[PDB]
Amino acid sequence: EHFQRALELKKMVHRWRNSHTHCLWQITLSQRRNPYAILRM
Amino acid sequence: MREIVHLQAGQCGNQIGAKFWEVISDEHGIDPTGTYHGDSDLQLERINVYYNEATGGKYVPRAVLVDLEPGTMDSVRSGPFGQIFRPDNFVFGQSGAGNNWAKGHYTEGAELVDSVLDVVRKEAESCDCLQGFQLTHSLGGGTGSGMGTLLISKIREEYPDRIMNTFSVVPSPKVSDTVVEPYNATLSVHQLVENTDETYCIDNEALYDICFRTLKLTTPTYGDLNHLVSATMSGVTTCLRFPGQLNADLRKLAVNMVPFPRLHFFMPGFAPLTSRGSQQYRALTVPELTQQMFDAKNMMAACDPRHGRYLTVAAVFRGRMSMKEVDEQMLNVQNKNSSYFVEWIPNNVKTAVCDIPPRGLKMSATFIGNSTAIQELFKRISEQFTAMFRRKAFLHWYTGEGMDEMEFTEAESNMNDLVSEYQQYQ
Amino acid sequence: WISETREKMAQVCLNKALLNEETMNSGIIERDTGLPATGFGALFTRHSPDWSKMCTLTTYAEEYAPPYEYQPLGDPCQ
Amino acid sequence: QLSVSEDGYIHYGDKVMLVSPDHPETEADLFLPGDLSLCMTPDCGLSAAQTKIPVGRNTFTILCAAGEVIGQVLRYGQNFRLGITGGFDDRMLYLSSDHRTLLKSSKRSWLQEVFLTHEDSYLNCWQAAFPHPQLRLEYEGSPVPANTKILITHCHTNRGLVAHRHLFLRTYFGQEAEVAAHTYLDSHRVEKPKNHWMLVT
Amino acid sequence: MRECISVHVGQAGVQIGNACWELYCLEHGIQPDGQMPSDKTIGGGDDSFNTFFSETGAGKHVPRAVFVDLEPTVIDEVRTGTYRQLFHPEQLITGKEDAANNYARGHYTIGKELIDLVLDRIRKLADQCTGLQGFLIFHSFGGGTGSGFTSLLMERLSVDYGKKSKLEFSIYPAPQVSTAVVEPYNSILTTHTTLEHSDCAFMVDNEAIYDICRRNLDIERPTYTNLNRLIGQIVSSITASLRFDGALNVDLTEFQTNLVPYPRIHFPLATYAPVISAEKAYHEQLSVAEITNACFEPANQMVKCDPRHGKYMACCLLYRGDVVPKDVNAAIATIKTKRTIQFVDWCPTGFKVGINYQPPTVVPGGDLAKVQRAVCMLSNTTAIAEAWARLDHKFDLMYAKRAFVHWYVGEGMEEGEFSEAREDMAALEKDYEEVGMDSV
Amino acid sequence: MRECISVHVGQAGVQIGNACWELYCLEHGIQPDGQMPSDKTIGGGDDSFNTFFSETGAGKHVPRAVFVDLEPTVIDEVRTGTYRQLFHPEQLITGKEDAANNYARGHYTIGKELIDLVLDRIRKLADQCTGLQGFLIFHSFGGGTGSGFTSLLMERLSVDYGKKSKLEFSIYPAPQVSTAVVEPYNSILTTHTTLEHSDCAFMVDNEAIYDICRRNLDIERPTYTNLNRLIGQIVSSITASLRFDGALNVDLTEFQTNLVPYPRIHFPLATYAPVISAEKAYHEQLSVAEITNACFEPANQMVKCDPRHGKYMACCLLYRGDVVPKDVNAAIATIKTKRTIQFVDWCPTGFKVGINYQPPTVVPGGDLAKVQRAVCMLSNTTAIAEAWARLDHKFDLMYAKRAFVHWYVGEGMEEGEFSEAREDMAALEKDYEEVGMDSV
Ligand SMILES: Nc1nc2c(ncn2[C@@H]2O[C@H](COP(=O)(O)OP(=O)(O)OP(=O)(O)O)[C@@H](O)[C@H]2O)c(=O)[nH]1
Ligand SMILES: Nc1nc2c(ncn2[C@@H]2O[C@H](COP(=O)(O)OP(=O)(O)OP(=O)(O)O)[C@@H](O)[C@H]2O)c(=O)[nH]1
Ligand SMILES: Nc1nc2c(ncn2[C@@H]2O[C@H](COP(=O)(O)OP(=O)(O)O)[C@@H](O)[C@H]2O)c(=O)[nH]1
Ligand SMILES: [Mg+2]
Ligand SMILES: [Mg+2]
Repeated sequence: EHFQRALELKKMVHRWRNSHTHCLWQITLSQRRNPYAILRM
Repeated sequence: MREIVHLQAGQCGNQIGAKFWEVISDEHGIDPTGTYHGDSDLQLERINVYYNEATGGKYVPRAVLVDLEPGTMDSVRSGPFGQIFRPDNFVFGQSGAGNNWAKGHYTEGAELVDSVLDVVRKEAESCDCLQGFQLTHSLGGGTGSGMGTLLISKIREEYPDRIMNTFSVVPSPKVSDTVVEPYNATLSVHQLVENTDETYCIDNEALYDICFRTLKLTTPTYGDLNHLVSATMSGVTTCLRFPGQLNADLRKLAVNMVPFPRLHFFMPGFAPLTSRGSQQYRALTVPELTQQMFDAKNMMAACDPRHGRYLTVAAVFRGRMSMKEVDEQMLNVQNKNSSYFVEWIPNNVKTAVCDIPPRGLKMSATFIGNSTAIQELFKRISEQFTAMFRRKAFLHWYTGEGMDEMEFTEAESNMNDLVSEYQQYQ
Repeated sequence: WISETREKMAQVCLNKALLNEETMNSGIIERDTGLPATGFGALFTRHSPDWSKMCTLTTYAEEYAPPYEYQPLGDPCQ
Repeated sequence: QLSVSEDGYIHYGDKVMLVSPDHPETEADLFLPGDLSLCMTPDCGLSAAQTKIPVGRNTFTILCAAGEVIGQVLRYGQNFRLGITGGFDDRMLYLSSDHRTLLKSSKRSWLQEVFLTHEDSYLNCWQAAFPHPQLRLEYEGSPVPANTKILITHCHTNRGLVAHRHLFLRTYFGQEAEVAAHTYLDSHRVEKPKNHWMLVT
Repeated sequence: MRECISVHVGQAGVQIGNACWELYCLEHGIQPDGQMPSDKTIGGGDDSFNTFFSETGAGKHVPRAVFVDLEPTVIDEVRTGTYRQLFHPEQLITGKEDAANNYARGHYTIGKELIDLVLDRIRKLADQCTGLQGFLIFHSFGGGTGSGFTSLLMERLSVDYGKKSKLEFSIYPAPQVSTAVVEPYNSILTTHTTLEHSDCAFMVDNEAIYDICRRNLDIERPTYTNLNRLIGQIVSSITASLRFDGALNVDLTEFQTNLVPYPRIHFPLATYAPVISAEKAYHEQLSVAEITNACFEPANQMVKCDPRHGKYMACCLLYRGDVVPKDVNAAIATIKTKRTIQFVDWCPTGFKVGINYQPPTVVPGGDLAKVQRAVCMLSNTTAIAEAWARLDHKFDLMYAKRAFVHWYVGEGMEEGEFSEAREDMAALEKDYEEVGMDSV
Repeated sequence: MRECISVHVGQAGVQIGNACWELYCLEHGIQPDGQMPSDKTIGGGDDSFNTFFSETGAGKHVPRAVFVDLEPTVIDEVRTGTYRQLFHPEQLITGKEDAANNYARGHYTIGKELIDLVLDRIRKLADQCTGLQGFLIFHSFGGGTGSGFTSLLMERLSVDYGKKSKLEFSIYPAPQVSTAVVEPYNSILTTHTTLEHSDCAFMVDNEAIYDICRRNLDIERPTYTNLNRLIGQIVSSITASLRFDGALNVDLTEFQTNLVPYPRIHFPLATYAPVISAEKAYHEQLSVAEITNACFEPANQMVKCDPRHGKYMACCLLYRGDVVPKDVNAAIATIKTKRTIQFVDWCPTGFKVGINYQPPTVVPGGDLAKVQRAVCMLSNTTAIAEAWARLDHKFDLMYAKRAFVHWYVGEGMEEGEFSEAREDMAALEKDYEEVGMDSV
């Protein structure tokens, strides 16, 4: 059950890292994908 | 009212439907900044079939854009049509798959399925009436053939009532681009034949023929080849898309084109093709389109109708047209070359129409059809798979993610009895 | 007296149109009166492409016009 | 052309452009070098470019919010409006904001946000004040001179326009700076050079 | 964000990474003292450089690879050179005494004492490596540090980071030119260990580039810095799909899934097509077939062996710049008419394509011209069995006299490490004879 | 309000009472005259400094501190140093003869006549406060005043004030090197006496910061000032939340609540995270997870005692700079029970977190640069039971042949105090052995 709780907090930290990658990509997706539209202009 | 769910995967798929949502934006008259700037109130009538409404008067599609990496969703956001796709409609893993089915089907492609399954059930159940599912999968790679072709197996688990139709990218003929393609195409066919109900087949060396033999281009690109792939999707739905004389839909053609559950193996086409300088000099009338869409070089699946026989043939038409002189053109070609069907079916053709030709054009068509010389297409892969399995070549990429050889022993037993159906009808 | 890596990296360290976007307005057009016509009209190629438009009416919408003209009507009642 | 100041003080009806004075601070580590002037920004928004001459994209006409006359001496801690003329025949635009919710957050830092809008309300009035905390109530309601360090404060949030030169907004112009509204106070609880402003003529 | 934690080892890897890491500074807008002139990169830059350069609160772009040796005496020129403010003070691991053409001290005695401070730095650099699919290794079989330290790492990374990719831009010791003498011992023993732990091996050798810069380039009397840019461009077209846009961006698993069919065969070649001088290129004509058909003629290969004796078996491509994809279809279609260019029966498909936008940026002060189309066909071939049998033939002849052996028992080995690295190469010579064996 | 007095004992107390209080002068706006400069703008009603700096009317800020020594040649460097006008002369207590590396000299004979005046002055610096959070004791176990007079300061302080906070930061002897020889007699006979008269604690060994400075910085040939500066950087972060605001807060009553499970087991450690040089600060960018893992690594520890052998009894964290509570709480969660990190089962939640916005301040002439995140972590362990076991080892070794003992009996002292101060650590070695037992 110690293994159960430790690998529980393993799921929680993996989920938070996954969501950090996801959220970071969408907000700076807007930010860094504006300039190639300006270069095509 | 009978909306269509746009499904994709991979980097081939997203670089195909980057042009499908160009011509829907062209034909409904949609600026790439959200609003509407069209020339009539017919296009705004049936406009929620491909464009959900919101505040600000705008229109985002039912857009599902998937790959197993952010490798190609950077290019659609900064393409010409980029701020009409939704920021929450790019689903991604981290590591791209890269040329195996198993990590697309079991480990990397299969782990991220619980965000496609969210966005379908959030969107498609909130449609007032969906009509079915349309998915284009990169059939020759590892993500589209792996992850999207998993979803083809697992939304046909949920709703079996609807219609499944694909625009698949079957492997090319003479020049070949990836050595795992006599596996990731051999194995997907084992999944398709019980879990697809129309299968269109698209070949790029069969579509570089058109921009040299017909449309007269020295330098073609993908933004040139993919619009004849947007023809086979934006121009078959025209009975839902615009009013007119006679409206026959996508369910109305699977009744008329396939007679069987093991036959859904189509062979597409597109009628009004010519050069660019000679646009003024060829008259686009009744005899010209019917003379065009029956030849070998006006067909997109890289096979020959001479070596076998068709069974069924469908044809959208558009624009104001006469229906008598169209009929005597297609009653003739059922009868002049009487070898090139079977004599145990009465007729083969279906005529649907519309009112409005696609913008720029004036009198158009499209072409759908089953044929039993697509059995040659699925024999060149099964020729290659026999000359690889016996040396056990390349195989350790496949057991490393949990598959066995029993996915491999029966992905030729399926491709044997499939062609062992088309051999009688010959 | 210096080494080759330092030498090559030091060498790496040491290593118009008439109408512009500011001229596009004042360079005028449509002058000297060349004859504009098609075929053998011999003008430079004018703004004559087959422009892309959608046909607003259909068969039903054209042939079911009011057969005879009339004064439409008024609100049915107040 | 801006309007000259006879006496030192800034009346209404004067064409005046808004610029943050140059900072000797070093704690930020990211630093546009000096005298950063506020500007209208389209893709509208608002952001301060580098130091600029009066170009009409900068020029603010000092209007009246409490029904004042065209020429009237302005005192600290009193409402006024600062109006940017549009490029075409648009009459007036308003330096605006809103009390923060989750969804109206500023770009590149999730703070209060300041932008431009047509409509008129009390979210358009601003009042400027003395920088020294011990002297505010001594010099409150006194004629404010031409080119002097004064803080810009709202009258419904009591926050303040921040020269937030940590982050860069690359624009069409490429000159950069991010502007929000937030009050900063030191360990001695005094107003930073992050928030100062100067209304040049 | 996509990444590449590349690995360099030795005199080899630091006078290669003086010329390989020169280009990543040069192809992006990276100036040689950390920063950027802020002139906007082709496409999106903020994701294009993040395979190499990261950011701090000074705007300072600092790389993410590693340079290892067992001395300061060649690392110090990086430390006292043009690029001194750019690299990190603890990304440059040093030793004190070089392994001195030994596999004995290099693997165990002067390996174990210094392996541990390295592994802080990788696991402190691999924290923020979100998209990184492997490790890319630049080592030397014929030396001490490139072969002793390196295969000490190769038995360790596979334990820790599991089933990750490993591909090697490795400096193969050459067929005729002798730099050292007893380089069979450091090369055959490291290919007893790495061969079950790595997964692909790009193979280059120095003399077969010295052939090329005399006859394709016209430079008489070149150096390593002349040679190290041709390998230093081969690395940067392989990487070039993650970085700058194109029709066919290519993931890091496309390499090792299409160049290697088995576990114990993972030995391709390396070839790079438009190798032509800076002044004569504009009176010859660069066409896509001439760029394509140059790489199957053996004078452009970077291993002196011949495919006339053996057989091609798997291949690749990566075009770049102005590429019409119809011409790629109608250039490869001419190779399929040859019997002098032979395949085995069990790779009927054969190829792979990657396409970018960028024409290849040229180092200012170099040898090659400003070309606009480049393709590099990293490809398997079963005629390294002739090449491997000559670093093998002269080992059997030497051991019969039992020569040079006493300095290898004397630092932490037995005599049994010598026998099994002939027992392993015996079965590999019993292996390429059946991989290329036809089926009737 | 919210006052907290410093009481530093020894010449080590005065070498610490200069480097701490020079940071405190430039952490706030203080000049060495004492007055903040005119043209420095403060609103006046809000005073951050008022825990430490008192105030007259004119603006002079005299610290609430007293220094203790018994030989004048260390405070006379203070009395005519740079800060000779800031420190009020009454506060700097000097003897005339020093207790001279002994216990009973400074505990019964010589220190007896200097507890009279210091007790007079602490009632003149603790009447001014409304709420005194606690005193602090910075003493050295080695010398006579830091061992003898310090414990006699402790016992009298219990009578006079009862249950105020009395923390200590003690300069424990290093295990290998030392100032002297007779230091264990002064290091156990104070620890046996400062058990019931001590609230919370910390430890430092002098050789342990010597390890950190060379392996993390390039400051070769350090000095005690280059160690006394880091002691300032770790005391400031203890009290960082008292004066400046935060998303959370830690007061001085608050270590003992969450780190003292039993009122004799009050022995944490100390660690400061981002030890990195000014030319290494610019290159490597840092995150909150990056600074936490350093405090978990044994190299950053301020003791020569690895908690890998022991169980983390409880923890405390003091974050600083631009930290988010979101990413503070992510690396906290990333650290485990199953790692080399390992907790007792009777402490399941296991932490305390305090967040201060105000970034740490850089002193002229130090070593560390303008770093932007930091950690002051104070983790108890069962591993301190080997630190007592080595000092038990080397005290009964010196007590076997009954050495130096004539220097202890005749200085107003009894005899059996050696026989009980070895007995007392024997039970407290058992007490620290049963605090970490798994649940039965
Ligand atoms: N052509 C070329 N050859 C190189 C280059 N760098 C290293 N070499 C070859 O590498 C071999 C040199 O041996 P080392 O790499 O110094 O051996 P080591 O692995 O470093 O081991 P130690 O010398 O003991 O430190 C020679 O064959 C060189 O020709 C290079 O940049 N270009
Ligand atoms: N770790 C550390 N130890 C210090 C520092 N300064 C002094 N010390 C220690 O202080 C001890 C010196 O003895 P003290 O107690 O300070 O001398 P004292 O207070 O005059 O006592 P007596 O010499 O007996 O009169 C030695 O152990 C030094 O190592 C310091 O800055 N850091
Ligand atoms: N017609 C067309 N074909 C494409 C396009 N992009 C990729 N392809 C084809 O799809 C294949 C690429 O497979 P890929 O997408 O990498 O496989 P995946 O890893 O499963 O997504 C190649 O054979 C290409 O010829 C495109 O924009 N248009
Ligand atoms: Mg070396
Ligand atoms: Mg003393």
